[PDB]
Amino acid sequence: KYTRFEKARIIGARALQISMGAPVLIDVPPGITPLEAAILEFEKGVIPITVIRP
Amino acid sequence: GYRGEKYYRNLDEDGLIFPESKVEGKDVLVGRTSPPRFLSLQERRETSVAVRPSEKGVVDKVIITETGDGTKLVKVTVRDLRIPELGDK
Amino acid sequence: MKKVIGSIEFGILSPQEIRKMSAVEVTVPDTYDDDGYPIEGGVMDKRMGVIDPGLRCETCGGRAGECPGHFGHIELARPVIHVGFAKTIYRILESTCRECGRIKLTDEEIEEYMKKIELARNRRSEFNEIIKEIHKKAKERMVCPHCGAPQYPIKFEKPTIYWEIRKDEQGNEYRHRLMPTEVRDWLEKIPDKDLPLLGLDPEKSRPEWMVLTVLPVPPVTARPSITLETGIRAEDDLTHKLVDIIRINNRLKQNIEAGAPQLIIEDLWDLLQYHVTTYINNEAPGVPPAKHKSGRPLKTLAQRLKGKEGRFRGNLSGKRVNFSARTVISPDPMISINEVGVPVEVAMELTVPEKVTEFNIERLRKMVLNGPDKYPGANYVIDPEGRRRRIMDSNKETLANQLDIGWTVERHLMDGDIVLFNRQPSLHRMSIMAHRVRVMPYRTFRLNLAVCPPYNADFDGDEMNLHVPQTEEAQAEARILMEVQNHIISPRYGGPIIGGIQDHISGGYLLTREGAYFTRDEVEQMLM
Amino acid sequence: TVAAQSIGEPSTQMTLNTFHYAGVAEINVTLGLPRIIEIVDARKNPSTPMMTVYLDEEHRYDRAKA
Amino acid sequence: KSSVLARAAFEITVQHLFEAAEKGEVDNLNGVIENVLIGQPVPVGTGMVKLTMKLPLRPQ
Amino acid sequence: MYKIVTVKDVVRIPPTMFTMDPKEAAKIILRETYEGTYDKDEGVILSILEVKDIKDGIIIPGDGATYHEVVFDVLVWEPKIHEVVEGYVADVMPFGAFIRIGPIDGLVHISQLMDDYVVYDERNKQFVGKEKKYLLKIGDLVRARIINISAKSKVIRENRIGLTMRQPGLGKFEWIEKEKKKEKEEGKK
Amino acid sequence: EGGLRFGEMERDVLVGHGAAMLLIERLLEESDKTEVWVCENCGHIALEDKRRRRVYCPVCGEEERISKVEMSYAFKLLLDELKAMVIRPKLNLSER
Amino acid sequence: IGRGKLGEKYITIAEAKELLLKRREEEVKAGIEEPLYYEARLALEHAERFAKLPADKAKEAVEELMNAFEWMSDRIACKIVDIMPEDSMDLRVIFAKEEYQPTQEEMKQILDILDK
Ligand SMILES: [Mg+2]
Ligand SMILES: [Zn+2]
Ligand SMILES: [Zn+2]
Ligand SMILES: [Zn+2]
Repeated sequence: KYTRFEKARIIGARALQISMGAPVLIDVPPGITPLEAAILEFEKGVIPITVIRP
Repeated sequence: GYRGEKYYRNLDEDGLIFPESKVEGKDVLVGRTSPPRFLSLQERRETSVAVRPSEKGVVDKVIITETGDGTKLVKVTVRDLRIPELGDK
Repeated sequence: MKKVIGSIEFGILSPQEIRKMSAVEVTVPDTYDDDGYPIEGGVMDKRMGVIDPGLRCETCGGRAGECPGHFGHIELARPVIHVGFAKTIYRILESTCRECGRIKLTDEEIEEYMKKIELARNRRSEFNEIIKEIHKKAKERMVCPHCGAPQYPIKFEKPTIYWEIRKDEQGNEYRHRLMPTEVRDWLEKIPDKDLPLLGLDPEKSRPEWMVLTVLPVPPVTARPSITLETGIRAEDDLTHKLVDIIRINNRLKQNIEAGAPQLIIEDLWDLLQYHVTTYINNEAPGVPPAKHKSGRPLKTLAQRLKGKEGRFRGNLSGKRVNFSARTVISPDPMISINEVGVPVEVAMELTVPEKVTEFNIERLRKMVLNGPDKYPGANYVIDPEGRRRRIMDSNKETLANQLDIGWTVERHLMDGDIVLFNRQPSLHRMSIMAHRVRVMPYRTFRLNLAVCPPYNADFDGDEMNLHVPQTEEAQAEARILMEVQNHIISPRYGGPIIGGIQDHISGGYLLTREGAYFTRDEVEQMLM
Repeated sequence: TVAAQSIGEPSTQMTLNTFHYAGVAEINVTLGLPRIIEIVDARKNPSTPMMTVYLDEEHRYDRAKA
Repeated sequence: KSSVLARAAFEITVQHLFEAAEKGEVDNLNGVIENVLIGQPVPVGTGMVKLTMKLPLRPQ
Repeated sequence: MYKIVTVKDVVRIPPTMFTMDPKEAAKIILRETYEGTYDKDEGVILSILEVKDIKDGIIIPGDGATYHEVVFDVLVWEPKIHEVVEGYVADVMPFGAFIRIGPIDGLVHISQLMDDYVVYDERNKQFVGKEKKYLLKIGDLVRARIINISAKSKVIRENRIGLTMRQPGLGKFEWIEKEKKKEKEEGKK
Repeated sequence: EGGLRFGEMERDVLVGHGAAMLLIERLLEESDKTEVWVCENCGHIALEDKRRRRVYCPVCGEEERISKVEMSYAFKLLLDELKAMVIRPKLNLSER
Repeated sequence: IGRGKLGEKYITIAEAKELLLKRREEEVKAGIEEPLYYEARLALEHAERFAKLPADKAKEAVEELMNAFEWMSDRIACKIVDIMPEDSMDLRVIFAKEEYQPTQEEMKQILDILDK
C-alpha cells in the first residue's frame, strides 16, 4: 500500500507537528522523543494525514 | 578582542609563559597587543599566540632571541605525553 | 507568504540596465587611504557595501556581516569587444549586409527557414544545426539580395580582431581592420524581424549589446580583501584587475581630451581591450595571461566558475557542513549492526535540538540541570521568542525552572539517536547509512564488523565521517529510509552485501564441521 | 542514479592489461575498463574492430568448407 | 539536456553560459542538479509526495 | 463608502489550533493577517464577517502546518475621488481642516473650503469670517466633495483625503439651509 | 575549527537514497542560507534600505510586488558573479 | 487584496451600523477591552452620527429604486437613502459626481420612495 517514501514523509510531517505543539493522539511512555512518538502513532495506525495520488 | 581572564592564568609580568606549567586548549602562551585598526582608535588589538584549539600538554622551554632586524622573537615548545590508546597505528 | 523560484531566464545586460542597477560610478584607481578608510569614489567605495568592521554602507545601512553588496559601473571611454561573444559576433557579421543590416537571404527562403525554425526549436542541437545551415548559406553570397551593394569577406583573428578584405585600386585588397565602434554601428541597425534567423532573441538580447560600453563592477562583498598577518591588505585579484582597467580608461580619456596622435589612441584602445578580455577570462586563447606580483597567473571571473575548486563544483554541488565529526574507526563486534560507537568527547560537542513537550519535560529539565559538562547535559536553550541562551554554571537551576512548553534545548547526544555515517570515496549508495548512537569512553568510532563490506573499510588507519541531522523531518528520513538493516540486499545484483567475513566464516566452519562436540559449560557460555 | 552507480562502482575492480594472448583461435581485442569506456562513449571507430561471422547451414559443420 | 545550469555544472561552463545568454534560453528547474543549486527539494523520492489532512483533529 | 466584498485566500493554520474546528480558527487567522489594513485597490479592511467555506490542508515541506483555501466576505469602506462625504471635522489646522470620513481622516485645505478669500482662525483656531462670516465648528457635521485621495500605505497612516467645499451643495447644514432659502426666494419671485 | 567536506558524490548518494529533505537539510541550514528581496516584475534582486525601513527595486522602480525568497548564499554569490559579466539572469517566482 | 478577489456589493452606512454593533457584542462577550478593534469604534461613531434611517428599510428603498429605473446602481441607491435630500439642489449636487444628472420628476418620485 504505502511506499517507503510516503511513510517517511508522513512520519516526518507528524513528528514536526508534534514538536511544534500538536497533541499526541495516543498515550506514550514518559521521556520519549517526538520522532519516536510519531513512529508510535504510525505503527498503531492512528494517522490523520493522507497522501494524494494522481 | 580581550579573551577571558581564565586564559591568562599562566602568564608572567613580562608577557611570557612560565616553563613547566600545564596548559589546555586555546590557552595564551605569549601575550601581545598590536596597534589598532582604522575600522578603532585609542585601542590595542589583542594578538596573543595561543595553543591550538584541541591540543594539550606542558610548556617545556621558552626562548627569547632577536630577529635579523633586531625585533624580539619568542619561541615556546609544548610537550604532551601520548600513552597508547584505541585508534593508534 | 514565501515564494520559490519557478524558472530562470537568461539574457544580456543592456547599458541602460547596468546604469540603472548601479549604485555609484567609479573614477579613482585606488582602494584605501593611508589610515585605512575606503577612498571616496574608489574601487572600494562604501556605496557598493562595507567589508571592514565598524562601517555602515550608506546605500543600505547594514554592517560588515549584514550589507549584501551593491553593483558599480565603469563608463568605458570607447567600446570594446566582449571576449565571450567574439565568435558569435564574427558569425553574425559575415551573414548580414553591410549597408541595410538585413540578413543576406532571399525572402521565400527566409519564409521556409522561419517555418523550419518554429518546428520545435527548443531542442538545442537541431536549432544549432539550422543556424549553422543559415550561416553557411549567408556566407557564400557576395551581393545582398535585399539591396544592391557588394559584400567583402571578413577574417576573424583571435581573440577579438576582425579584418575586412576590401579591394582597392589596381584590384588589390588591403585587409582593413574593423574598429569596435564600426562593428557596433554595423550590428545596431539589424532589424528585429530576422533576429531568430541568427539564433538570437529580440527581447532577451540584442546584437549591439554584445559590444559593451559600460562595465558593471561586482559588489565589495564579492571581492573580500584579506588583512595579511604582516599588517598589509592582500587585495583580491579582481580588485587589482579593476584598478588596472580604471587606470587605462582614465589615461585613454585624458589622451582623447588632449588630442593625442592616432597611433597612441589605437594602442591605448588595444591595451584596454586586452585588460578587459583578461578580466573577463584570463585563460582566453591567444593572449598572454596577466600575472600577479609574485608571477603567478591571476584568477578572474571565468576562473571562479570552472574547475573542481570553482563555484559550481566547489561551493554549490558540495560544501563544508556543520554538526559533523571525523576520527579513525576501530572494530566492535558487541554492538548491533545498526549501531555506531561514539566518543563521549564528540557526543558533548554535537547537539540535537529538541522541543519541550508534555511527554519529555522532565528529561530535558534534568539535562539542563546537568549543565554542559556532565555527559547527559545541554549547551543552549532557546526561548519561544527565539533568543539563544548559553547554559552556564550560574544559570543551570534558573534556566531549568524557566523551562516550559515551547522551549528548545540543544541537548547532548543520547543512546538511540540517529546519525549519518559515511566513508569516502562515496562510490555507491550504501556508502552512507544511518546508525543508532551508542556512547563510548574512548576516542574512536566503533563499527560492527559485518557492516565493513558496504563501506569497503578496514581498520588500518581509515577515517570515516559522521553527520547529525538537525530537523525532525530529516531525522525521520534517516530513520525510515537509511537504516542499515534495510540495505542488507545490494541493489546492484540482488544479493546480500552485509554478511559474515573472515573469522565469522571460519568459526562457523569450526562449529559445524564433522566431529565437533562441546561440553555443558561451553554450550551454556556460548549461548549466553 | 542507482543505475549509474551500479555501473560505476564495479569499474574500480576491472583490469587494464586484459590478456594479450592469441591462442590461435582467438583474436586480440581491447577488454576491461577501456572497452567499457569505448562502448559508453560510442566511438565511431573502435580501437580493435572485430566481427563474428556465422556460416549458413552449408559449410557450417564441415571444416574444409568453412 | 534542456537545463542550462545542469550542463554548466558538468563541463566547459563559460561556453554554455554565454551560449545560453545569446539564445535567451529558459531553465525551468525541472531537474535535480538545478534544484540542489537553488536549495529547494528535488523532485525524486520523498520530494514528489504530496500530503493532505482533515483539520478538525480530536485526540482519542 | 461602506461596501461588502468576498475574496478567496489561503490560510496558514498553526498546529496549536488543529484541535478546534477549521472555520473559527480560520476566522481568527484572517483577523490577524488583515484586521487593521487599508488596501490600495479595495480600501480599509474592517472585519472578516465569516468564512464561507474552508478547504483541506496541504502539508508543505519545511513548515509542517496546514494551508487551507478559504472564501470569505469582508466589509470595506472604500474612499472614492470626486465624492461627497458627510463627516464631522475632527480638528482644524491652518493649512487644512481635518474631517473624519471613516477609518481614515480626510483633509479640507483652507484655500478649498469657501469661495471667499483664504481665511482661518488663530485665537479660536477654527475659522474666521472675512466677508461671509460663515463659521464652521468642530462638532458640526458637514458634507464635502472630494478632490483627491492619498493612497500611500496599508497601515492606515500617511493617508489623507482632500475634500472640497467650494462647490455648491456642501457645508454646514445652516448655510445649506441659507442657500435653500435663497433658492426658494428666487423660485417664488 | 573547520567543517568536514560534503562532496558531490555524497550528494549523489543522498539522491540515490531518495532522501530529499535530508539533502536539503545538509545542504542549506548547516552551511549557508539567506533571504533576499526579488522584484517579480523584472526578476532583478530588490534593495532593502535599513534607513527608511523600506524595500524598493532600483532597476525598475517597483515597490508593490517584492516577494521574499529563500536561497543559498553561494547561489546569490553566483548570481552576482554572472551579473559581473553581461549575463542577465531573470528570476521568475511562483507560489507554494 | 488577498489573491483572487471575486465579488462586490455596496451597502449603506446604516446597513453596516448593525454589523459593527455585532462586532461590538461578540468582542465584549469575548471580554476584549475594546468593544471593537481600532478603526471600527471610530467608524461606529461615524455610523451612529446619522444611522437614524433603518437599515432594512434602507435596503427596501434601494430595491424600489432599482425597480423605478434601470440606470440606477445599488451604490447610488444607498447614497440617496443616506443623504435624505430636500430640494432639487441636493440631488443635482450629489449626482454632479456621477455622469448622469437626475430629472426633477425623478426627484418627486424618489421623494415618495424615501418616506421618512
Ligand atoms: Mg583502510
Ligand atoms: Zn549596502
Ligand atoms: Zn543590403
Ligand atoms: Zn523590478
